[PDB]
Amino acid sequence: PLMGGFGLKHPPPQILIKNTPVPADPPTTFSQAKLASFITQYSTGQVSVEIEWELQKENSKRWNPEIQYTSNYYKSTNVDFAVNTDGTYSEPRPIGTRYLTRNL
Amino acid sequence: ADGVGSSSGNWHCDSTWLGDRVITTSTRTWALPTYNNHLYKQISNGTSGGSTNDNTYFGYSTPWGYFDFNRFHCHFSPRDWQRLINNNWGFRPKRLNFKLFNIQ
Repeated sequence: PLMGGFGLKHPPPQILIKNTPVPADPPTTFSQAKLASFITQYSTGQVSVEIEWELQKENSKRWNPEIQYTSNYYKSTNVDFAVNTDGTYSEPRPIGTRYLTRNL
Repeated sequence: ADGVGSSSGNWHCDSTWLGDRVITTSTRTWALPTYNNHLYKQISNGTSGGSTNDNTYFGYSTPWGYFDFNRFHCHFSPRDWQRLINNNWGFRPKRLNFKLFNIQ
């Protein structure tokens, strides 16, 4: 994929969900038209998704130290990747996956 | 068997990171001179000289030499040190193994 990712021919199947419509009271005399009056309704719940991953361990004889992703050592008004005073979560910067090195 | 023309061992420097065990091997080349012309000697320092009372000592200097591997960087490459200190809370030695070989 050009955005980056894992191109799949059979990707994870998309999951669709809907509230089953519940009609408001129909008239007492039959009518051909479909029922246009419904009960205002919504649902809530809990969802869980668990992905197993396969890792390729880094095996390298490089002598000197790598470059690692490290949080800022210096003080700050609030922790990065954590809530602020108002409870708003925030992610301060995009984090790529390439800090290790290999030989080309 | 061994002789003047067959080497006594092989060079080993490597680090085996296996689960909770890391096994670090190392090898160096050394030269051991003749100290004191094969003599033990009394050595001392008194306060009768320029030395002060805190700096006095009495002891012996032997012809023997000794191996000291007691520093960490003897056993760890800066990259093997980075894998250790970044990814683990605690570490302690378990056992060691020691070899002299290829004596000229």
